[PDB]
Amino acid sequence: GSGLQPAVCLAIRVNTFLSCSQYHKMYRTVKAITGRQIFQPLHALRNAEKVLLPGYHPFEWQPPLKNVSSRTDVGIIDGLSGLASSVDEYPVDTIAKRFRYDSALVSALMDMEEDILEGMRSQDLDDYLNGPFTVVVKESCDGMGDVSEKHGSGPAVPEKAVRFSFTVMRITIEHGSQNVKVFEEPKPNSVLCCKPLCLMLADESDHETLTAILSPLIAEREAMKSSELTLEMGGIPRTFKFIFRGTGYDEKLVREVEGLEASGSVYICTLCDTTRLEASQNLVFHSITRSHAENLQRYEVWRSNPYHESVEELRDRVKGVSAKPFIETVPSIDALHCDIGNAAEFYKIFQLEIGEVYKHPNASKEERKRWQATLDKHLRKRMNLKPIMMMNGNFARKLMTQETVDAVCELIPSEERHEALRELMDLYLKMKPVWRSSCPAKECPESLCQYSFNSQRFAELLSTKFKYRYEGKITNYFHKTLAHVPEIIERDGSIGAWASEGNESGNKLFRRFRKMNARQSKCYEMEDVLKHHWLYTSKYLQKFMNAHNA
Amino acid sequence: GSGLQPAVCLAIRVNTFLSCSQYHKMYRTVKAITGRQIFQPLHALRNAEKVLLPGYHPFEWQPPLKNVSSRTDVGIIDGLSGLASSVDEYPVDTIAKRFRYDSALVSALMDMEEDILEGMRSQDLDDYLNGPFTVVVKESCDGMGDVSEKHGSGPAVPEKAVRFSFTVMRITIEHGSQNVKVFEEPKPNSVLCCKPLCLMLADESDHETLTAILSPLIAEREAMKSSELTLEMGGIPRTFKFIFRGTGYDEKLVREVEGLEASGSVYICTLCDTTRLEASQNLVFHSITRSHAENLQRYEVWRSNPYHESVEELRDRVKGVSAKPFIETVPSIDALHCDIGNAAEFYKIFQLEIGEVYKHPNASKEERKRWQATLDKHLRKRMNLKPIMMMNGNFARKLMTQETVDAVCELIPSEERHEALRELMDLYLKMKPVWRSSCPAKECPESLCQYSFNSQRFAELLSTKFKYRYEGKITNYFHKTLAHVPEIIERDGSIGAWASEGNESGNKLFRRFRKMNARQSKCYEMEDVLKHHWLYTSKYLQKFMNAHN
Amino acid sequence: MALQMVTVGHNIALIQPGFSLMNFDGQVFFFGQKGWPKRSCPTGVFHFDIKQNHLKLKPAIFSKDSCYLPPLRYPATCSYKHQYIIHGGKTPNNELSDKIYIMSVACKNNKKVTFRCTEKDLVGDVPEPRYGHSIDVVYSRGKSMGVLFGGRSYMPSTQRTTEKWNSVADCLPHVFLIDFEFGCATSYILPELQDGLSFHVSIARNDTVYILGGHSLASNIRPANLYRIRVDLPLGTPAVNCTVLPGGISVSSAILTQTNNDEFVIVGGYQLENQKRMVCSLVSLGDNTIEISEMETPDWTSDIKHSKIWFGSNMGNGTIFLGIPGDNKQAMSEAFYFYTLRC
Amino acid sequence: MALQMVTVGHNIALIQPGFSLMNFDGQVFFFGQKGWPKRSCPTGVFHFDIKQNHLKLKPAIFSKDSCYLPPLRYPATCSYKHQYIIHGGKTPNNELSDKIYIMSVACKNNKKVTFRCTEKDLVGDVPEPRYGHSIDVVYSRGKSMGVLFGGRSYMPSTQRTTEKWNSVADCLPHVFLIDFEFGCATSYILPELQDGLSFHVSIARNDTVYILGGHSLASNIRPANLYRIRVDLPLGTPAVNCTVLPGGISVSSAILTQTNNDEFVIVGGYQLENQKRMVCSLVSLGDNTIEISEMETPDWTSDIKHSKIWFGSNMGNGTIFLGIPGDNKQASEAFYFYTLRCS
DNA sequence: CACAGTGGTAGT
DNA sequence: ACTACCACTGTG
DNA sequence: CACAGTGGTAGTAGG
DNA sequence: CCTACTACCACTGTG
DNA sequence: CAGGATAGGGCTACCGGCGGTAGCCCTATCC
DNA sequence: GGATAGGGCTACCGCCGGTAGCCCTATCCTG
Ligand SMILES: [Zn+2]
Ligand SMILES: [Zn+2]
Repeated sequence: GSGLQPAVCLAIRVNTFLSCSQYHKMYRTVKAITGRQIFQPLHALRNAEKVLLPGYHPFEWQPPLKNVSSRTDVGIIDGLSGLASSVDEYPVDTIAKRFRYDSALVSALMDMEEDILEGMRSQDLDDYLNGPFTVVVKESCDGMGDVSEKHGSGPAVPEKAVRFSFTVMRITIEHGSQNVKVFEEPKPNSVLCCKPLCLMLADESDHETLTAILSPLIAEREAMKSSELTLEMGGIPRTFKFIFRGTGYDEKLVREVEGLEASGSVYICTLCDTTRLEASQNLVFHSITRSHAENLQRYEVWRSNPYHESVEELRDRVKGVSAKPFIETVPSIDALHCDIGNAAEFYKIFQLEIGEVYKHPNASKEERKRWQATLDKHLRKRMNLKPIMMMNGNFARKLMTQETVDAVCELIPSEERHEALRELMDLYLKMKPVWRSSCPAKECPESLCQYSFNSQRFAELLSTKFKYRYEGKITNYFHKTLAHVPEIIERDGSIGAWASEGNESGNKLFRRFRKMNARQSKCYEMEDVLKHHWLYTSKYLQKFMNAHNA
Repeated sequence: GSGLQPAVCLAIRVNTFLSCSQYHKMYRTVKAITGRQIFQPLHALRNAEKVLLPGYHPFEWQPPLKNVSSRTDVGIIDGLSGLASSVDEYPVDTIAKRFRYDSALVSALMDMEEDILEGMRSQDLDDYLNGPFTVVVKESCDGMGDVSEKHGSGPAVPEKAVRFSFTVMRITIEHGSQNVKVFEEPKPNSVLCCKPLCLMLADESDHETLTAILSPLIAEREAMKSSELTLEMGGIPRTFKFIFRGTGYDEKLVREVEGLEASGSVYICTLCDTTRLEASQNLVFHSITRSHAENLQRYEVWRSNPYHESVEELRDRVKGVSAKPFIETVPSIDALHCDIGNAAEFYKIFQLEIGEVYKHPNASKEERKRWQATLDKHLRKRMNLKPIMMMNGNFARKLMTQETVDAVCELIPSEERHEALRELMDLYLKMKPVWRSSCPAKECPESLCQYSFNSQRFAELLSTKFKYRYEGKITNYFHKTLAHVPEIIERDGSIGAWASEGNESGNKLFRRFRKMNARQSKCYEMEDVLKHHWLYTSKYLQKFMNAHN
Repeated sequence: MALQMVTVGHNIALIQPGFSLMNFDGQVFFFGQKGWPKRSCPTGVFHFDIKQNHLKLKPAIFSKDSCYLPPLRYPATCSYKHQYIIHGGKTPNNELSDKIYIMSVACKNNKKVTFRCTEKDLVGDVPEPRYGHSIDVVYSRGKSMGVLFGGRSYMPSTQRTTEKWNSVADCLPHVFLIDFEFGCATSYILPELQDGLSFHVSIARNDTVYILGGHSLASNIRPANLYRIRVDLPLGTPAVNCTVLPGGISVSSAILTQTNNDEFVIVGGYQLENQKRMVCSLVSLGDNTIEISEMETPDWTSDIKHSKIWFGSNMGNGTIFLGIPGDNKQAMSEAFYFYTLRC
Repeated sequence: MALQMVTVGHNIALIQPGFSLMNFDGQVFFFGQKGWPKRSCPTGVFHFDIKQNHLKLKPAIFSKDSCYLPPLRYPATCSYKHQYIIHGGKTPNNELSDKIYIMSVACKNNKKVTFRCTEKDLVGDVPEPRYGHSIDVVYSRGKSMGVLFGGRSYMPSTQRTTEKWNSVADCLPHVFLIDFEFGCATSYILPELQDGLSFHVSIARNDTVYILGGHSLASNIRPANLYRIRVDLPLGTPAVNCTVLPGGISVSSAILTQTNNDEFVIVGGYQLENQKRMVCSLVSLGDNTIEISEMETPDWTSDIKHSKIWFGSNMGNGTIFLGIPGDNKQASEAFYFYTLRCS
């Protein structure tokens, strides 16, 4: 007898990307070839995962859950959250699927209970501790698009998908005024840790389906922010608490949700109440003030203009907000789109230098396009970077390097620009692993210590050597990169382990599962995917693939 | 004993789309738990792969293959085939890793040999017979897009691929009075029978690189036609004899390779060389007189111009062939693209009937794009069908449904047009099981023998009720359906099989591999994609998968 | 008696289903957007003009004392004696406003508009945040006095959970007779009104309102029911009485235009959840009664008869707006097909 | 001695490398279009309308008594007398053509063109199916004779193989001699031409055609060199003599160009596979003399220097049309072209 | 250090 | 029989 | 009238 | 009463 | 006259949407 | 009227940028 444990499988399926029917093919085949039921039949995997999913491990809340039902078998809530479908009401063309926040947590913890226990053991702490923890979870609300429109049983969803995703970065406890963190995530931005919460086929361009569907999330989330869980792991009721550093949102979606002015505005930062021109002259000596509750009182005043101002000077009083922030989000950024925006700005910069626009800020448009074309051709020649439409992270990280800036400097007809691009690129390189690293405390501490003068010389190279392209027109992420990284890393530990990089990679899995690992039926796709992209991102299964060698 | 055999876990790798990096994940977890030796490790089933991929099973030809190498140690070859990608020559920016049609074909044979002999003993017929296995084969070249490699190693390939993918479909033996069907493939359009051969990275539109890569394969083929692959499998020489009935070429590429003018011309047919108007009028009686030998001779006269005529006189005298035919196709069609085009035309017809264009013959492009988004909205709510940038097959067969006609007629006060569309779609759905089927005479012979009068009444209708369209015009495919269909059936023996319904059903796996189950490489991503896709397409593996019973 | 395919240059997908028009000072005005006030029009409101079938939404700047109310979908809107009262509505974040919004005007010179918009403090017993309803006004002693009634609403916080966070409890039908501009609120639950509805079309005629149509999700039905909510304010207290009318019509989410004084052509709605109301319904608000004569229907387009959704509001001059969606070729390319109804 | 950015509105995806550029009476004619005769041009020739430095491409027609030819890329072309010769070409079916194509201009009537692209029969030691090379007639004693310095091609079928079906091996080193009042040709295994070169830029003369540069794949080398060819062409032709010479500059596949004199300019082919020949060297020939005057490389801009490839030929008079790859968002521009006016 | 892959040899 | 590069990925 | 999935549930074979 | 084998559902990529 | 409007470049964000090649054929403009 | 652009068909199987929004910036009114 060599019949595996059924939960030993379900980790050779949702970690080798197999599909249920394909695994049953494998099963039938190996079985009738060797006779032995080595693997476990499909229904075995189903009956097993039924426990890994949310709503199987009961719990309780010392402060009660406000505006929530105490039920604890909430498998997959229709992301609509009982939203009306009467055409009389708004037409909601979003076949949604939501794990109940405060029921997905418990599932990851009872699945990470293995790891919390192993850590508190290897930390010499009593493995039978009933102590009040404090979990730090990273929400990563992505706004993916261009997924599909499956021939639907009625509904006609936009060919896009938001993807809310809680990633449990750390699990903590104040052990005698000492906070021996129990779970230092090994790979915060991992394809295997961004646990999918809600998969609406709405679009981040929207604020109505998105909010009609995520206000439940945020309600139970503002409750959990003020309530303590208690999960029965290894028999012990570990009484967790949460803090929800959910700050992986991209700038488009964080502007939408927090109801800021917009992404491209005279108002530049979702963290500081500073404009674009101010942020294109100083760039370094900023602060961090745009807290979410600040934005709420700000929208109160905007909606009341208590001093009774007009549009523009009100917008200068609120300093950024027009809508109502419906989420909670501590002021922070998305290292992923930060690198992406800085790299796109740098591609533009290379267009400029190719076009000598450091001198000729009135050159034509088709010449900008021909600079872009020759530059695409060059980076396909030298660095082997075939032309992409907008940008991406493999290409940005292939680009933001001393090799690309050199193979491009050779094109610039000025050695001044040669050295200017060299300094810019190498300084941004010195300061990128600051937030691109999952932590600076061990991968680039000198980078942080020098970060004051580092971003200072960055800004002062942008000023003089780049009077063009930065006379006001400074990006959002240059402001962030330059005069917010230290504030953040101080107030928030790190950054790279709080951006939605793992989430924008889990979008790949969303595609792969909505294609291979789900019932191709509009009403069901999100159910099966959410479930499967969860099992994928369930440690109870990865341990069966990593504890082997490790 | 003691666990599996390598090829078996190979089947359980490829015929379930396990990446041989993820295969190792499963294996190492197994070791962590099972301990026993199952899932023969990567190098074991790799030296197994090398058995199934070509250039392992040796072979020979009694007429020696001309212009070919006498070697059976050559699988994945550079399609460029000595076409130096230097500056002096043409800049062939093509990641071309191709098998060799000889070696790959015999690899498929010995791959299916257990099925071959399984059938051979069937028919209450012998198993000793070594007579000429006069096999019948197809050759399906699909040109695709959105196949984007985005950081190569210098080769500036197009964002468009094309995978010449052959397929063996039947094998027969001159057993006295008849030629039995040894292995009559049940699903000749099934991807697990779509034998990939040459996965060029080039446009379906490109015609130099494309031919730079498929001149070697067609040289191989035209030399194979003459020869007989006298191999020895089952410890016995099973003398093979060949015929390469390439049909799976999509009609665009069909007109291309044979050299014809692209679709949209006034000469719309790869068959019978008929005009567009002679098609709109006759519409049922067109005889096959347009082959590749005739086409080569026809381009040869379109150049030689021995009677010294002008352009249009020659296009009429050559009956369309401008370029030189490349592939020795056998004149036929692709039920797949036939359905795609016929359903696109029916969709145009439906929106029009919503525009009552039979009454109002002409209209503005805005009113076309209007009272047509209503067709979309209605096939959205009432039927479960969506707008698609380009037509497809699921959408077609979910549109080629009298229910679809009810859906479109739900918004047309004109009852005569209701009955028009009803008869139209019922007659088309009595036609389609005659070509869209793998074998109609064995499947829907009554519709098949009625097909002549079916096409007759259909043409009569096209005249009567749908003349706002089809007034001196018709689609390439409405002609290939309302004629050449019975002729193709009787000459070839079927359509739904020889059609390209599978090659395009294999492009899905091509992309699935390039993205998932083969190296995200610079120039040898095609090497391992071809490997992987052959492995999926290995009978020697599929047999392990139908093993359940 | 006319219809036409109004067209849209910019900001097409901003006209969202469930919004509010405002036929104000003879100038029509969109209100209630898709996302949120977009700083191209941070106002919240839009200047609805139309000529030669190309809709113009000229962002209507607010004013100094103008509290920027948010974009409210399915709110309560009563063109008061050159003013408005905008209550409830589902904010673009999907929460409901507990606040009436007096959308007065400040200046109009040079075909411009300013929209003095003042939140008004609801006092004492006040109505809860709801939507889908329609407040209206009455003049008992010649005195603007409100009637807010019906209206879907998310369940009460204590009873409302997150699984059903988006449940809509048709609120207790409790006619809210707000006495504003010196107070705000005075509510009264009615004995003849037990099952709560919303999407109910109400009329602000003198000394009485005449409810019509709606949807009581409590029954998931479109009750054919009418109600004469009369008001009679003695010198010290208010008063109200309800008397159903025999002959009400069964529709929900209908649209109320006039086409002339003391006469309303309630155009369409959603007769049955799947069978949109493809008919109009003229009414004549007599001195003590009403007669809902079904005016001849403007035979719809080939699409409104074969879609599933549409909406609109009163553009004043007997005209009505509509939108029927279009499928995803693209999803936002067209996003709608709008339609004006001069009737 | 400078250039311009010729652009193509439509038919831009027709200029494939190796395309000839015929020069009939100043009027210039594209040849060697991409795919094959497309009914926009059912011949292949394209009336090459350069106007205001913009380029457009009218179609072009052939006589009734002409042989519609395939668009040949890297053919052996010439220009002598209005009457061309075109051998090889690598038909877009990637087949080499033993067929020789004598393109004339039949009737330039009504501001258009029409040609007589007659084939020819080659008795004697026929020249193999070739390409890359350049045929050129020798105006010696008024007797028509044509030199064909064997370029690169494929082996005879007695040696070819599918594994490298497109293995192009520089043809046997010769100077094939072909008549044009017969069409029958001869050739001689020269004791002096013992290098199988292709893609030379053979500059023409009365008899002293000088074989500048090339790229002999025989060892993947760019022999900067020359060669003399002395066609002794009495009515009974004896064996030619050769006299190798120095001065040859390193060009793989460059562009010849006359200037209505014996002062030909040779603009860039390739000094190296990945380092192209950014230099435009010249020549100035006589009876039995030749030199090279390195001209100032026209100071172009950032793009063409960093293109890694170009391709083109003589616009015919003294100027060169050539283009560089310009793949930006083609998935847009298919090329970026450039004409060079000399003097 | 995104990152968990992708065959494939390399090596060991 | 195991990992280690190794150029590259597709999510972004 | 392709085909090979697509997973949950259903429905029913061997104890 | 339980486990394991199919039978579905509309729909999916590839077209 | 001068704000005011309306719309396009271009500033971000950015994670794409109304259409497009590649032919072809039958319309339509200028001396 | 004999050349030369545009808009529909016909077969393909999306590709040049898709924008979503927010400045300025370039034109466009009341003669
Ligand atoms: Zn800031
Ligand atoms: Zn035909």
